[PDB]
Amino acid sequence: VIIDLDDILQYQNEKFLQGTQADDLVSAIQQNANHFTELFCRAIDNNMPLPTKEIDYKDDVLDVILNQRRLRNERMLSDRTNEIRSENLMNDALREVVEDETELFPPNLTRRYFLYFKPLSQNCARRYRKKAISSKPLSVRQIKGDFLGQLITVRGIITRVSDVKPAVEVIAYTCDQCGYEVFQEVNSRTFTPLSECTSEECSQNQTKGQLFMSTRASKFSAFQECKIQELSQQVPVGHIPRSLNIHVNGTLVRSLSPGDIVDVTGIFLPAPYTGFKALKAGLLTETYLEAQFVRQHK
Amino acid sequence: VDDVTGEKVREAFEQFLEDFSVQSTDTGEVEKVYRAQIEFMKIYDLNTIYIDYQHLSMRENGALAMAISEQYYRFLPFLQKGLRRVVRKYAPERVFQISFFNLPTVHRIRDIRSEKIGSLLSISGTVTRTSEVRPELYKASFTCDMCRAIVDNVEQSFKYTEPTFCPNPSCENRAFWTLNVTRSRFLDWQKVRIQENANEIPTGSMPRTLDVILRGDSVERAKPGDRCKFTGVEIVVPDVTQLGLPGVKPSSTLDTRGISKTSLGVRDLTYKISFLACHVISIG
Amino acid sequence: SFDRPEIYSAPVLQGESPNDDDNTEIIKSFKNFILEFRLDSQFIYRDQLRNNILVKNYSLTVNMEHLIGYNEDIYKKLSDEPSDIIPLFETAITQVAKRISILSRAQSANSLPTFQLILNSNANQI
Amino acid sequence: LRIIWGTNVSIQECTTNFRNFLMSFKYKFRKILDERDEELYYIKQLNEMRELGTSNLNLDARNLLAYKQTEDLYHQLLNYPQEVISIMDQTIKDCMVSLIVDNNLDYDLDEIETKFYKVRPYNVGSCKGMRELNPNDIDKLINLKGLVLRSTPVIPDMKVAFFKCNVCDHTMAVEIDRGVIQEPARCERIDCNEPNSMSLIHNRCSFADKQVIKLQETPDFVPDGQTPHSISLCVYDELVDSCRAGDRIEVTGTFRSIPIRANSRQRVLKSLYKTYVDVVHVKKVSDKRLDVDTSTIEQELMQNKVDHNEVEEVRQITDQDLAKIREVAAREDLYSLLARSIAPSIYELEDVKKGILLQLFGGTNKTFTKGGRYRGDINILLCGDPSTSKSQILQYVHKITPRGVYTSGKGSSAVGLTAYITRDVDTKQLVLESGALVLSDGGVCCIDEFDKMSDSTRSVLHEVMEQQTISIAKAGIITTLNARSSILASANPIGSRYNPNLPVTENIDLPPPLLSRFDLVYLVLDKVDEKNDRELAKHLTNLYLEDKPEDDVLPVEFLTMYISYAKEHIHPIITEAAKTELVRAYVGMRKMGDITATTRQLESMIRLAEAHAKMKLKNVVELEDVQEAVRLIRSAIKDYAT
Repeated sequence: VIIDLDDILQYQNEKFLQGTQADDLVSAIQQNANHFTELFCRAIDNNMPLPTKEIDYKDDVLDVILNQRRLRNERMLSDRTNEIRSENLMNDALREVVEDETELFPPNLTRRYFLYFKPLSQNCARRYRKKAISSKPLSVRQIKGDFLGQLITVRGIITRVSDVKPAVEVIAYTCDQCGYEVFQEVNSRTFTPLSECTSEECSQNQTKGQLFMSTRASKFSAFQECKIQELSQQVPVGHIPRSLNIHVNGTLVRSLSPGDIVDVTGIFLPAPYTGFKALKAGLLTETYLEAQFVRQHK
Repeated sequence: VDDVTGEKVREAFEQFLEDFSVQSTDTGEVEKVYRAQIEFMKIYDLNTIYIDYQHLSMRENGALAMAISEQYYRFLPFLQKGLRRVVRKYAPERVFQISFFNLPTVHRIRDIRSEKIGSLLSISGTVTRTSEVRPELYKASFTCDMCRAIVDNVEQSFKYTEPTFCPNPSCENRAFWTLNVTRSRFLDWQKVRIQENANEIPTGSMPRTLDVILRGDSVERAKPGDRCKFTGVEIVVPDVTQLGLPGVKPSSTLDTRGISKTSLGVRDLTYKISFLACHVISIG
Repeated sequence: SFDRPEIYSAPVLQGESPNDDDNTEIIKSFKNFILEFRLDSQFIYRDQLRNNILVKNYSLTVNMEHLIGYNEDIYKKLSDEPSDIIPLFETAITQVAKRISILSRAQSANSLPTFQLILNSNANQI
Repeated sequence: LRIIWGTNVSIQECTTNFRNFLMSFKYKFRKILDERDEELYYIKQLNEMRELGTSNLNLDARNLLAYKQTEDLYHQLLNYPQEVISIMDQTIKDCMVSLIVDNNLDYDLDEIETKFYKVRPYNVGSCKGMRELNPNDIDKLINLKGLVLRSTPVIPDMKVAFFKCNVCDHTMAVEIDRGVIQEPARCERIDCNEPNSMSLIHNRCSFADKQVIKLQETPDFVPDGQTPHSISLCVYDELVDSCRAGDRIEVTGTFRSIPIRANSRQRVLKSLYKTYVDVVHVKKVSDKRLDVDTSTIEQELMQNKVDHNEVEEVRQITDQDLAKIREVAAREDLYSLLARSIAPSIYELEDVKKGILLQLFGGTNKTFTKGGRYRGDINILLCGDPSTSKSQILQYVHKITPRGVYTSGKGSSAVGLTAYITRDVDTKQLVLESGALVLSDGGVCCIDEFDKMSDSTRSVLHEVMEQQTISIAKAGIITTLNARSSILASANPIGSRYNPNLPVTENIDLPPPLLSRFDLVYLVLDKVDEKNDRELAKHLTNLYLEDKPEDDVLPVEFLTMYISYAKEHIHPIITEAAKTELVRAYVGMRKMGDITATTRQLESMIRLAEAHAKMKLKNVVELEDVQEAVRLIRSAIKDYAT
């Protein structure tokens, strides 16, 4: 899913000229830019032409799993509304009682798509000057440590590209006694397997279960990274060029050959890491960049 | 059943050697070779035996020969204990080692599988990098500060597990202490690592190595740069470094669905094929 | 810097469930009691608690001698080890009561503590 | 409808549709081939399973394609391989019982039923390479190719555990689960009287067998900027020593990804799982396209592998083409037809291509009762001017050889051909690797720009050309070993054109006793004529014009099996009648004196003569066919006038 900034700015031109007032949204995204990922994407799942094609038998092994979790959600939803109307003492509250008495799959777990942002060109910014600060050919030397969380634009040379290998995100866990599925989200570098069970039904009982993970039910992600060397043209007269780490996730993988000239735009986030143990001054933040869009010269 | 069967193995083997030994006439040896085996050992007192596999293949028509040759690891104490009663019947400190020879079938390192453990298979090769003489304990005298600190006891096997749970001291099962380093019976051993023959190696393949320990009498019989034949027996040593091998790793997470409650001291295992022997002839 | 990890699940496969008459099994039995007892022309404890919320009683009255007429195993099981089965009752009380609080407010016009049972009898004045 | 949670299949719809295919085949795969014996395969193919008692049936992928039914069944195997195979094995085992009710006195009906049966499906597509594979494609069937580096030792794995206690020693046991082995608290007297401490003895328990093999692949249609890459795999019980190191094996398997521990201490598993191969069926057997390996090398495992039912490893010769082999054997012009049919790109060197042909019919492996060991190798250097496409010859030679090694100059060292001892990664040890000639052990090695070797490189060649051994005696291994090959190399002279009025021995930078050590040496030079040059551009444009490979019969695959059949069934004998002429011929060769002729040249002719007798199915020698064996040497000699 590709989102520009120009149709936003075109809409933001459009609303002021025809209606009273629009909240500013270009510079709103431009500041923090990380909370705008999922808070935007859950609004997408409100409206959807869902049954628009009968499923293909050879479509996707991912597709048959999400179709279950869509259906298993609704069949479990259809059960609880039967018992409550059968035990009475407008139906919105009757709907609302069903909402909180049943454990469900989260809507973050069945997505199947991805969303990448896109920076605005100066071209429409040339017509109406607005917050066009995100798109300038900036240097790694120009990266001061005050631009954290912003949306930026850098360029350089792709150097020492790694290999693409899957990154585990969430792990499924089969109970085998209570019959639930436990889910553990990991955002750290390493993690641990967890205890024997954490069900609500295995709980408050003497004999808890003993679990194990599963492969086909977990969600993975395409992962590969590389380093960008300085452009060697704006370097000061006696300096040596540095490098910078950029993580790449999802669709945009397998798109960057080494030794090129490319415009990389993204958002600037730290990673929890410090160097040697004795050299730690107490809060040492090691940074990186997350890739969002590739525009290659040549 | 199995208490009876290995004891039936014990008694039939006790029946076997106590019978006639060699069929041959006065032209040659007449009788009682295994009976002369102890009586000649009584002259020298070296406390071991040289018994044939071929004479054991004669009497029971291979029914008993195909009883021992599969699970010898099952049959350690039964072969030793009955022979001990054969000695005290005929003879008067006594410690024993059982040696075999004349194996009809000899294989190589490539003909070894995990289904061959406990069984007897003869392997020849190339001896390289002998090592020194070092002892082995197998007789722990280890009990707590409670009065009965005299437990001549377990860890005869391949485990450093000295204290038994149920003594009748004031000490409990959790009570454990060091071994008495002066009152035990030891034996020594060396550790050579044999290389495979060059007359059997296939294409594209280097010769292979394997560790083997000779305990007690069979020390110093080894020679680097020699061809030898071995005891058929085989053991397995626990390994460490086979991590991230990759593979589905076995574990020892014990049951918790037993005793009712109101942390996780579990372990894993990853071993390696080793080899053990007691008779080494050096033909070749 | 990240935030804390989270753990959630949901039971899907209804497997490995023998009727062992235990921790979760006993709790479901009393939902079959309060909503689903009815004596002659009247059900009482369901109509008792529907007043008690507007009263803000947060409590309940038990004829224990009535309970042997309903079921048989519960009465002797509570008789041996009551101290374990007493707190599990309160969960069966409130899960019914959580539904009724929604049925009260949303039909015709949050904070909900743990209730308390009161039992009485006149069998053996020991 | 009944359903399994992860899948979209059922037991009965899969089973009854599978029974449908097992009673219906009428060469439907040939209907796509358009036909250019019509009974179905699996009736007969289950019978050779039946009367022989041999297990492990196997099949391709395309048999589910041409059959109109079970087309839906085919993609089910692609997406859920673990469950689809097992359901087939039940009804195949039931299909065994469906045959046994016909004769009803068959093979002690219970126990042949009791034996485990399984299927090894293979040939399951070849779409894209390893690098392309997204993280979505976790468990699919993957066909890959390439070469084999090394072989780990046997890794055991417990399948049934073993437990005891101390008081009266009850000895119950338990098996491996999908992840662990669990154990109770109290055991003696059932679960009662809390008797004793639980024991575990790990030499009375059952096990399994596993082997790790690290592989390097050749992913044809490479991507851009692509480096070579190495992967590994995890063969099991029956496939133990089903592979050697250096073979060109196609590999059918399933992709996996499993976490790894950190620093052997804690339970914190690292993220970003390490991926590997979980193989299904092996193409260890020879391809029909390329050449077949000798039987003088495999004969250790031909002496083995009868004990366990395994793969065949040998290109099987059918029946109808045997007379067709005997049809081509009756051809008069075989001695001229065959060399022309080898390389249709270059129209020349008909004696030299014949030596390439006679390189493949090479010699009789004569070993004595003690000693002997006289191989069938012949070793040729060819040289001359560039723009000869000498490399294009060798690449075509490199494709045929089942264990071909193509080297070059100045990228080598003395250590660079043997004893590649280095550090291991995942087990983190010091592991010794086989070298280049051990990768050349059996087959043809290829060397370019031979004049620019060192002294130490090319000194290794003395041992192989004379003794056919390699002596390793440094810190890893002190033990000699043999590595037989067909050595062939090429170089270019000092002048880009060899000028006349100058000795041929002068203009090549070899020591001439080492130069004369070779079996036969060629020189290819340019001629100033005109007649073949009109034949030149008409031939070479025709290969380029009308973009299609098109008065000669060129059997592509007859010679492939013709050489392989002639390899084992022929041991040419060199009896008395040739010895009169041969000794008569050698002294007149020795008579030239004042390049030289040595005792290598005496051994040279007898290994080339019976090689020609290995052509055209002659187990004996004849006094004629010896003259052109001289003339092949004289083909060099009449080029040496100047």
